[PDB]
This record gives sequence, C-alpha cells and structure tokens, in this order.
Amino acid sequence: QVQLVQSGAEVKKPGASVKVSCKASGYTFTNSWIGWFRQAPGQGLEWIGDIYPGGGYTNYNEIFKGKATMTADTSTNTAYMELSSLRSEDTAVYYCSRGIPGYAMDYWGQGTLVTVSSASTKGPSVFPLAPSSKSTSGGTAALGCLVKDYFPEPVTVSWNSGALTSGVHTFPAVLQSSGLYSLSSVVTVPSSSLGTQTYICNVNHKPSNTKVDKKVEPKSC
Amino acid sequence: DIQMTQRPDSLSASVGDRVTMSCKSSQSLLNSGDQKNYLTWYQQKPGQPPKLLIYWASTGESGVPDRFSGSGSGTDFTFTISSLQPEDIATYYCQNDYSYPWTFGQGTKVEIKRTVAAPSVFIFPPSDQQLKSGTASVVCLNNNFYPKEAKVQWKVDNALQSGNSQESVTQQDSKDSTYSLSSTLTLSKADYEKHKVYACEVTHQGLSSPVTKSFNRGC
Repeated sequence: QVQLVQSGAEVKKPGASVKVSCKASGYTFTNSWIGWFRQAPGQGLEWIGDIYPGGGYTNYNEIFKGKATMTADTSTNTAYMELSSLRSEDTAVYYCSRGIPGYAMDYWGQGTLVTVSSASTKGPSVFPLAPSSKSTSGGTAALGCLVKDYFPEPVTVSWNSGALTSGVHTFPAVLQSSGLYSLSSVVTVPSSSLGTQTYICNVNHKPSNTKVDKKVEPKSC
Repeated sequence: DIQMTQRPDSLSASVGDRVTMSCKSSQSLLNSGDQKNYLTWYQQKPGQPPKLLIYWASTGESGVPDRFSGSGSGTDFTFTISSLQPEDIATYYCQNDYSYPWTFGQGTKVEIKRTVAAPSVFIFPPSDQQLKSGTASVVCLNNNFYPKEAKVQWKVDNALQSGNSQESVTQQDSKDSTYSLSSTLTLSKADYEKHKVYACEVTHQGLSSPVTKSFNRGC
C-alpha cells in the first residue's frame, strides 16, 4: 500500500544536472522522512541524504553536500533529488525510501539508473526468438525476444504485461564492441497450447522513451 | 564517520543449513538514551531494491520470516538464517542507523549449493525481420543447470568460431537454485548466407560428453 514510484533511467552528459523524482502514496507524506541512496555495482550502498516534507528539513552526507539537493513538493507528494556537475563516477542506481521517525528506511523505490556519458541514447531493436522443434523439451517449448543495440542501460522486459512470470529468464545485458548493449529474455511454456496462447514480450527502454510489444509465435517454414 | 565491516564477503550453503554472518562497526551503535542498538539489516536481490528485514539490531520488520534474526550489541552484530531456503539467496547488508552519516557494510552474498543438473540446450535462428536489417544473430539457450560453469562453443559448418559471440549467465534462481545462460553468435547477413550448419556445443559438469544443438539454414 505504501508506494514510492521513481522516474525513469536517463543518460546525462558530463557537467549536466539530473533531477530524479519519487512519487509517494499510501501514507501521510508530511509525516515521514524520504531517504536517498545510491548504488554502483561492486561498490555498494551510499547514503545521499534525507528530507522531511513537513517543513522541508534536510540532512546531507558531507560527500554529497553542494552537489546534491533534495526538495519535496507537498501538493503532489513528490520528492526530488537533483545532482549537479555530473561526472562518470555518478553513474549509479539512485533510490528513494520512506522512514517513519524512529524507525528504519523501508518501501524503497525501484531505483533510477542515471548514466553519465557523452554518447547519445539509442533505442533497441526487438526481434522474436520463435518456438520451434529446436526449442522443445519433453512437452515444453522455449521462446523469447532478442533486444539488440541500445544505450545506455537499462532495458526491462515483461511477458504478457506481467501475467507470465513463471519460467522466465531475462539475461544480464552484454556490452558490444560498439559500446551498445544487447540482452535476451526467454520463457518456457507448454507446447500443447502454442496455438491458443499468445506470448508478447514488453520491452521498455526509458532513456530513449522506447516501448515495444513484440508477439512471438511459431512461424511457418 | 562510522565504518561498517561485514564478513564473509560471500558464502555457499545447502538448503536447510543454518547460516550466520557478521557485521562490525568502528564505533558503538548502542544508544545510551533508549538502549537500542541502531543497526539495520537489508536483503537485496539482483536488480531489486534493498528489503528491510531487521532494525534496532534484533526487531523483525513485520512480515519477515521467523527464520531470520539479528543479534549482537555495541560494535558486534550477527544475522542468522536458521534454515536456509531457496528464496533466501541474496546479498545481505548492515547499516549504521545510529548517527549521520548513515553507512553500510559491503554485504554478504549468500549462495546455494545443490545437486548437479545438466543444461537443456536450445537454438534459435535469426528472425527474418533481423535479416532484412543486414545482420544475423543466432541464439543458444542453456536452461536451468548447476553448477554455473557451462562452456559454449559455436561451430559453423563444423568450424569452431572465435570472436563473434557474447554470452551472459543469470543470477541464481530463487526457486530451484539453478543458472541459465544465453549466447549470441552475430554475423553479417552476407556471412550467414554463405554457410549451412549452425551449431552450439555445450560442455558441463553434468554431461559425460558434449551436447550439441544445431540447425541448417533454410531447412
């Protein structure tokens, strides 16, 4: 019921600023702290600061003082973290969280990956991986989507708008020589019902505002 | 600031095992006013945000499994899983909640060891849609195997390929503790059309000899 919904991943050029948002619902916005954190892989979790929207009081980690600015808009129950003078090292997943006074930070948002780079965004091409006689095993069939040539990360993939989760594997992206990324997502389903069921991979690449819904079906030879 | 140190950096255990891990702070997290130790434990799985498990060192967050518990005081703390379940694979972080700035340990990654399981191997030719674009990706899928070390080789007309493929492996599965792997062989449409047999050959600890999945272009 408590929900914190963050804005989408973005690429930003060095020297630029970025303002991440955190839309709060399911509780009284002015009565809880919003905490901000970031995480880079291998390098763990860092506290940026917290803000109490009922008054707008802020505490900052000294390492982020002067570069990070937290604000909160109590008319829309949205908190914001602006990070300025962006450098490559600021590439990270930024999280917001909710903390009742006296308690720990809970209900973390889903994270926002900010990538600092001079390279322009590029949306993915999405291709089907059709089920076939070469993807069957004992009455099941594998099928998928190949999501090629995008930048920066991340791409998310769901199947059938989130109603198909069992047997799904969405793989970590790989770095191509070009500096673009690719990934694949597959799912195993019953072979018996390939004729009656419809499998759609829903691909979202927020940095380029690209959404693709690709139907994946057995193909006539 | 307060430095948090966790040990071990990672561990592997079997389902059902009792698992413990350590978190040490450079300064005491014991609050003299209310006698609480302000240490928090989070669980984080790949691609997900941290999930609150324990606060005030030993108070379980509502809904957290009984098998999880925090203990300790002052500068020395422990997190224990009494009976490790498949869904408990994750990195566990401790956090100083005592004084600003809040600081975190670098985590303990909990992994599961289970019985060997050979991969199920599938292959996908390029889509005609991709071919129109001038490129051809052939994908080899290795599903639900253990341990993670599977080796894939691509052969085109029985010739071993080098330099034209990429692969990645999943995180460990939270239900069956297996891994999966996807490898993509990418060629120009022109090169793809010059050869007939496309094969991915897999070796794995659960296979006595290699397993190959292949197709003939245009068959």
